[PDB]
Amino acid sequence: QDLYPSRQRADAEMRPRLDPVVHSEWTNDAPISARQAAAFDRDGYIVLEDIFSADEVAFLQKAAGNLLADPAALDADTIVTEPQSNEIRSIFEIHAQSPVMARLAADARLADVARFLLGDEVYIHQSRLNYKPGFKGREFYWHSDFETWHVEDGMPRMRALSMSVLLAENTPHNGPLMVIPGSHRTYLTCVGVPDEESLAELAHRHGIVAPTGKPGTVILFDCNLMHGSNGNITPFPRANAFLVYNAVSNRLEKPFGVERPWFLARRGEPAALRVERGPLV
Ligand SMILES: [Fe+3]
Repeated sequence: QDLYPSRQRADAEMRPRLDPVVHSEWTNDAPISARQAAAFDRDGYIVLEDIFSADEVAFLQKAAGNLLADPAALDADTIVTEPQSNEIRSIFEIHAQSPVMARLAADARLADVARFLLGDEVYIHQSRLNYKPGFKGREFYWHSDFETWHVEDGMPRMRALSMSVLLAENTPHNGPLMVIPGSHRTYLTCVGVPDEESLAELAHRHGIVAPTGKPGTVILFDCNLMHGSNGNITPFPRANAFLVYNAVSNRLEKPFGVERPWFLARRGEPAALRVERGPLV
């Protein structure tokens, strides 16, 4: 019933993973190589480079800039801010509010990878446009998306993946997203923040890797990969579009816990995203 119980005991447990990581057999029809599929299964993430042209990247950058500079045009429920100061930090449900980001989510070069890896038709569980500025950028502490999606949102199986489309450069120096490769095969229960000893254990066994890339690079990770990021004192901002794909067969149920606002998760009984091909501009 609850295959992945968390926030119930007082102590923390490392339970095994009971879902595949790659939900499809590999063949020459797959949108990715055999080695990339194997890397995903083993590490829980992979990095796609050079899949969008220079113009498409400039287009997506240009577009994100406009969204971020124009909060009057959008649903106030979806905005996240520097409190106080009036600075836009995130925008949820951009895939619904932005015809450009809607088209991004549906691009084959992303959606076909997700349908393969998730071995199913897919829909967006959540989307974000994110801007971490220079000088004053916060850390996001270590967490597993799935642990929250399960407990708070009712996502029942590890059958989803996040896609982070970089829009500003990630150097090693400006708090790029950091992962613990392999951590996706352990479900770490929370007493919802993971605990120091477990975290240390994972990082000692597996190490840390913080993949970088020029704008337009795409970082894909399993829903249960343990990840996070340092702050950023540099003048160089971080900005990405964050897209979470879920298998349609893995639709949300009632939360495995006590309750979460609509813009954080499509609770609905949703339908398959329709893949679009050819360039963006
Ligand atoms: Fe996250």
